[PDB]
Amino acid sequence: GLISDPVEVDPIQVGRDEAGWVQELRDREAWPKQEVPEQAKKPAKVGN
Amino acid sequence: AHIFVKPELVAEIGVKQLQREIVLPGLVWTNPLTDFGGSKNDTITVRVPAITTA
Repeated sequence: GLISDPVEVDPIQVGRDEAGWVQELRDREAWPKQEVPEQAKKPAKVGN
Repeated sequence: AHIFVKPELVAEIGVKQLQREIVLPGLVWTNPLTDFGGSKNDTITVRVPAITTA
């Protein structure tokens, strides 16, 4: 739109989050220890 | 926004499926009897000598 407008949402970010391979980890400072995030338990895809 | 067309790269960084190390086959008694062909029902019946009591 305009060069001074706030930057639009990156389509690469949208696709990367859709693929869901961004690493998610348990917070260090959390007692008791947090549960394993769902992303970290994703089985490997059977193809490409 | 800017949209680019890019390939989907594939690499082999050396990860694989971890598997057992073969140990057992080299331990057990292998092939004392070979001529299974030429024997009835593929059996090579082994004799065991007789003992006696006094």
